[PDB]
Formats: sequence, structure tokens, C-alpha cells
Amino acid sequence: AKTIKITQTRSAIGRLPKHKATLLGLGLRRIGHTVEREDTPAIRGMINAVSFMVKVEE
Amino acid sequence: ARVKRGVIARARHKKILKQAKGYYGARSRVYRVAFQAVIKAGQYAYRDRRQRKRQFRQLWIARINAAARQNGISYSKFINGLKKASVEIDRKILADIAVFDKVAFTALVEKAKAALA
Amino acid sequence: MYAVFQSGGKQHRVSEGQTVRLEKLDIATGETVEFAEVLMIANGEEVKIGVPFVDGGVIKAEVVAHGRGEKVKIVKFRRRKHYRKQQGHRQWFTDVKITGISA
Amino acid sequence: MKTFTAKPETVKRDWYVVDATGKTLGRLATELARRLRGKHKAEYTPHVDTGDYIIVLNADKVAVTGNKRTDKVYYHHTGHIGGIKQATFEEMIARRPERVIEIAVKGMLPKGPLGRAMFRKLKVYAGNEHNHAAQQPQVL
RNA sequence: UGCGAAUACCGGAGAAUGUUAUCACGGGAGACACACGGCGGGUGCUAACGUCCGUCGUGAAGAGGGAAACAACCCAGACCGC
RNA sequence: GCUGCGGCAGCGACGCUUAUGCGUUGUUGGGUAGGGGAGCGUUCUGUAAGCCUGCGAAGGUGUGCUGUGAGGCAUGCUGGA
Repeated sequence: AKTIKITQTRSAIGRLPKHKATLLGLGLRRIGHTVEREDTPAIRGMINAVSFMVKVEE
Repeated sequence: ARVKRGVIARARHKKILKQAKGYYGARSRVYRVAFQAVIKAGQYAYRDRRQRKRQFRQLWIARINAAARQNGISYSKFINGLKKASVEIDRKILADIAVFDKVAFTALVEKAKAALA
Repeated sequence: MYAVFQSGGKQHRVSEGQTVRLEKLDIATGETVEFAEVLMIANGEEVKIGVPFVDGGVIKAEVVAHGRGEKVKIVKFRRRKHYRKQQGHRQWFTDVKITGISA
Repeated sequence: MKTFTAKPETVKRDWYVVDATGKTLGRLATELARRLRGKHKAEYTPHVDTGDYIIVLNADKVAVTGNKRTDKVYYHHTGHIGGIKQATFEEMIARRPERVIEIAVKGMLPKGPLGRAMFRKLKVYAGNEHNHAAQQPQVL
């Protein structure tokens, strides 16, 4: 899980398909922008591809 | 049915030709200047004002690093002391205290030196 | 006594100095309402008691004068690639003056 | 107001006297180059005209670290083509510390004009104290 | 090829998110010389800032920071002013 | 790049007000070919023997204010309708 409250990692346009997984998906725009999603399993899927990539901190 | 360009013809050239500085040779006398040079001016200008915000900062720290270190702790350690505070954080710029209120500044280096855990 | 504060840039180096700043909000015209700044004060910093903080007791602020909040400045500022030219543009503010009483 | 202390056109000049008879050689240049600019200096906004005033002594007592005593490219080619290039190792040149070695600061300064203002204007010599052809007055 | 991944692709539900991003029909197009870098390959000598496909990213049509100086590499994408 | 402060414009909302509109807010605003949308200015026609003018028109040159820009105006001087 661990997805409740996540701020973007730090990267402009460079990925290929993960951008849908995040910016176009999760709802993150520009770095540092944090989003707070629910705390259920279904969401972990998105952060996984971007594991060390994104930043979920607490 | 009259373009009679003459009518704005003049006003346009005159407009850009209005480069007081004169710059040098053709750079005022000839229309050639305008979009060649008057245009460069606009370009060189576009970046310098915004790129300048830092060129001074580079100076601000250049002097703080040159003032604060003379009395213990380098600029690297300075802002770190300063860093620890509840309200104590007044940024640089005014940081030039080293020029007018030396006593303040050196009384401010302790606010950091003695501050560094 | 010296002065010090931020609000749209740390512009508060000079003592009283009456220097430009930012803008009220709803409107500018002059007069006043008596707006104390905040204890960003360098303790005012100015006397036998120049203090590292600025924090030298609760409440310490100067009242805003509101000298003249108008004017602009105009700067062309125009970019252009090799096929275009946004060359045509302009954005300014009025920076209200403010004299500021004593610390 | 606009913060930046002006340029009083090289306002003050604090005189000094290094020793050079030390053992730091090349290391010394930096605190010798930083000085003629705005090192110990706080105010007097550099970038613009400025400087200080120190002076070297014998300096002939240097060894560098590694076998640099034996290296250092050093050539002062001239506008002469015809295949010139005057290479001389450090020790070969250390025989008469001239515009070089002690002058290792030149390559360390802003270069060109203004930086050029400080340049050799610190004096060098190679004998320490004896007949200081240089200004005897106030120094540290 | 008597075995067989990753994986891409196909369809089914589900929560959330993205100023229907999707599809259809209709007006106007331009566009079919692309170059480089990474990965998978034909070629060529696992030669070429070589050449021909695939795929992803950048340039083209992106300024800024970075690798001295280097369109394509790295970072980061420029509404204006401080 | 992000943040802070001010300002501009498009859209969704919010506060209301409510043709409407404005303040708050979220967000969008690199750009060749090219598509779409708004405008400035010039010569000529209507509105015009109305209005401006020899107590000085057009034009030339300076200046000041003004608009996002194309440009706008006010006026010194020249100028002679």
C-alpha cells in the first residue's frame, strides 16, 4: 500500500509510458506537487513502477 | 486606393531608429540596425534582468563568505547556525550588514557560531 | 533605529528610508489605516542593543505611512526565435511608497 | 535602497609582508591571489576595481611536493614561428625567480584588464630582508 | 525445438485521478529529405557524425543549468515583473 | 525547476452579485508548417456647408502622458493651407 499522501519525485519529461501512471494518472503536476490518495491497496500499483522514482516519504 | 506607404513608412523606421545611444556607425544611422541590433538589445535585455537576481546573490554571499569567516566559521557553517531558529532567519541581501553595522554582523556571527550545535 | 522585513522580497534594509514596496490589495490612493509591520524587527537593531534577533521581546513593529502607491515603469522585453518574435509585450506593478514611522 | 557597496576606486590598501621562505610554495598562491582581491576583505565589493597590497620576500625556498622541483612545463613562446618554444624545467628556472613561479598568481587572477591591475603589483624579490628596494613603511 | 521467461498485445471487472483526454461525421491544413542518443537487429570490419528496419527519448519546432567551448547526452521544459 | 510577492489572459469552481460582472481559488499560457480568434493603422465613401483650422490644417521634427502591441493623444518648433 503506502500511497496516502505522496509528493511527486522530481523529473520533467523523460519517461515514456509511466507519465500516464503519474502526472496524467495520479494527478501530479510539476515536481514537489503532493497528492493525498486513499490508503487502500489498489493505488500501490502506480507508485510501484515509480518505486525509488517518486517520493512518498510519510 | 492609396497605400501611400510614405504615410507610416517614416514613422516605423524613425521609431526603432530612435536608439539614442547611437551604439556605433550603422547601428543608428541605418535602418539595418533595428531588427539586427535594437532586436539584440531586446534579447540581451530579456535574459540579463532575470539572470541578474543571482549575479548579485553571488556577490552577497561572496562578501558574507568574506566577512563572516574572518571572525570564525565559514559561510558554509554560517547559514547553518542561522538555520536553527524559531523566528531567527532574516535572509541575506540586507546581509551586507558587514559594511555598515559590523558590530551587528559580528554580533550576528555569534548568533550562528554559538548556534552551531 | 534600523528596519527589517520581507513581504514580497526582504525589502526592509534601510531604517525609515521611505522606499517603495508592494501594493495593498483592493485599491491604492494614499491616506492610511495605520498598519504596523511585524516583529521582523532587527530588535530595530539600533542602539547599544543591536541584537542577533531581531526577537528582543514580543510586539515590535512600525506603522506604515502610505506615501504614494502608484506609477509603473515600462520595459520592452521581447524574445524572438528564428521564425517568430513574441516581440510585443509588457507587465508592471506600482510598488506603493510608504515612509514608515520610527521602529 | 539598492544594496551593493560602491566602488570607491580601490578605497583602502592594507600593506603586508609574506615570507615565502616557508614550505607551502604553490599552495600559498591562493591565499596570495585571494588577498589581492577581496579575501579577508568583507565590504569593498569585488568584481569591480579593488585589491590590496602585500609583498613577497626571498621565495627562493620552495620545493613543491612531488618531483615538481624537476618538472613544470614552462615555455614563453614568442611571436616568432620558425619553431621556438622555450621549455625549461622548474629547477632550471628557479635559478632566477622572474615573471613566473613566484608569479604563479598571474594565472590565478581574473586575467586581462583590471585583474592585471593587481598582477606583479605586490613585488617579489628573492632575499627576504636586506636592502628592501620596496616601500619600507607600514606592513605586517 | 521433445522445454520456455521477462513481456508486449487481447478482452473482463474495480477504486482513484486527468479542464471526455475517446470515437464518429464535417471546414481548413501542413506533411511525406529527418538527425542524434539508449535498447533489439539486419548489413558493413559488432568500421564510420556509415546504411536499412523496430522501439523510446531529445533536436527539428526549447530558451534556461550542466559536460571548457559541443542542436541530439544529463537536468529541467521559458505568461510578465522582483 | 519549485516557493514567496505583484500583475495579465483562458477555462472549472467559490463568494456572491446575477444581461452581466467583479474579488478568492485550482489550473493553463515554449513553439517551425499550419488551423482558429481578436485588433491597430493608412487612401477613398457615407454620417459632413456638421465639427476642427490663418488668434495657423496636412506634412516634417522634438517632448510629455498612454496602450499588452500594432499605435493613441497633448504640445513646443517648423510650416503654409
